[PDB]
Amino acid sequence: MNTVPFTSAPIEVTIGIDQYSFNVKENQPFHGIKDIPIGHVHVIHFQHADNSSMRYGYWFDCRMGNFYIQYDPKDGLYKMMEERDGAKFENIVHNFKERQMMVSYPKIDEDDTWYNLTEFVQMDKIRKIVRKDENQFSYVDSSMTTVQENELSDPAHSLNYTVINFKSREAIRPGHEMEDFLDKSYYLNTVMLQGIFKNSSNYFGELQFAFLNAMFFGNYGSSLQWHAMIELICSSATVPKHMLDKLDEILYYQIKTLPEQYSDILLNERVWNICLYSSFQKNSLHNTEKIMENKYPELL
Amino acid sequence: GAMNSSNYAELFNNDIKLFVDDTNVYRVTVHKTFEGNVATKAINGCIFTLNPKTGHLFLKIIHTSVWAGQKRLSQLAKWKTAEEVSALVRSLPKEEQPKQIIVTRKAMLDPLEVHMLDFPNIAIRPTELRLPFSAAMSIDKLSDVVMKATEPQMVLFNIYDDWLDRISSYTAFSRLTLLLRALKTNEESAKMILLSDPTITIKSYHLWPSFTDEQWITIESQMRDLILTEYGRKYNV
Ligand SMILES: CCOC(=O)N1CCC[C@H](C(=O)NOC)C1
Repeated sequence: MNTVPFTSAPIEVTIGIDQYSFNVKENQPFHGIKDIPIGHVHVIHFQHADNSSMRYGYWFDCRMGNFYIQYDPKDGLYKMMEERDGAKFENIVHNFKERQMMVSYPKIDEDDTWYNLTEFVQMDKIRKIVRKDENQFSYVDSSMTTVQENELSDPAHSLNYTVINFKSREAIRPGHEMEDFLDKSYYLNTVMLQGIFKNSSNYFGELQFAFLNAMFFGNYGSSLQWHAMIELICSSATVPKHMLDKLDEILYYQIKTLPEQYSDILLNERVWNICLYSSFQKNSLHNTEKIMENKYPELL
Repeated sequence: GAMNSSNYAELFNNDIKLFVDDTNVYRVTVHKTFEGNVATKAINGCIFTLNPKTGHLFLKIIHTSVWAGQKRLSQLAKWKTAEEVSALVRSLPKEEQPKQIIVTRKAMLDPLEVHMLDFPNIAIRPTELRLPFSAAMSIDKLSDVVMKATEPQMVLFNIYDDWLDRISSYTAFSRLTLLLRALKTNEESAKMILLSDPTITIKSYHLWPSFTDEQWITIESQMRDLILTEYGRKYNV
């Protein structure tokens, strides 16, 4: 179990760690988060009490280094940093633990939620979507735009998700226009799975990462990406059975975790109604359809 | 964006454009079978592709063989339309290719857009106008060439005959749309008006009769009356 110490908490802030959120007051003895489960990526995220503009945060994997948070009064945000001196870090953590100035990661033993939301998410793939190679962790915020959004403006601060565009030459084989537009299997299986992602695990990892950025930061381009990746699968008549079953599990846990009061902005009526009720896969997503119907029957 | 009453004069500027109407591509007669079920029989159809500035009409005849063994024909017809328009564009020299294609029905947008991906600079537009191009098969010479076709065929017409020698494109389009609206509302009456006077003939190389300027004013007035007449018969006014 790993630890992310905080130098201090000089400004009042709501701190998120994965699906948990809690408030810290202006200058309280909060020195970080302990008992973080090893084996998963994690995200630590922030919303200042005095300016809820800009949710921001950091994706990290404690197996890749010792990371801490330190407020920067010049740039006005909590920054993640790596401590390269291991003995210095162990000593800092051990002292803060002895003084009990750390919140414990609140994981219930029965609870597989975080695993289920991050099953295919890997730090190495995050770092290719979020490019900043001098750091082992990745910064994301509410306002960052995607490569695709920029095509339709600072490229160093972009989310380099895989571009999906159903009315593009990549999506449509010359001579198979109607076929490829009405049944996207070529685009899913040959172009994206075989060609770009290499396997369904990498595809699902990007889909899950896009959802989590949509949910935790309200990142609009991330929500667009999540829905496009769902729609491409549901709009394909030929999808491996193992992918459909896994997709149902993935979406089930995403819908289960979504704040009920954010459904209005994070869920696209057209895509969901199409996917659950009109698409080739309208009958292949039993768990997702059941939770959607019981939790968000208005949307449908 | 969409073409409407506000931006109507754009049809007659010097940017090459085409209207595409797919109404008459997939045509059927519905009939009873021996067992008392219902079936359809396709008849030949046509794509109506029109340059509103010049009157040039690219009439692609759709022979019933193109539907053989196919399913969901009403959906196929939109994609076949888009395939044939894209093929027409590719067949034209670059300086004759349109800068815009306006589809008369919004269901043609995605099929045409997908078929035209190779032409990103050609704008595909809908229209809010309710144009009467479905009535093209009420023009006898166009109906005749469609029904007589035994294979796919493209036939080229000028739908304005020689009118542009005497009138502007704007006025020629107005005359065409009035004629077609009348033929659509009451075909029999419209054709009666157009041929009631045996001394006025249709030249072999024309679609419409050889009216003088004054006779066109009378004809145009008779067509409006017909449209208003039918409007009262329909709504009881
Ligand atoms: C997730 C659990 O944490 C909370 O719910 N908190 C809000 C109340 C105060 C807690 C705290 O700072 N305790 O150690 C310093 C954090």
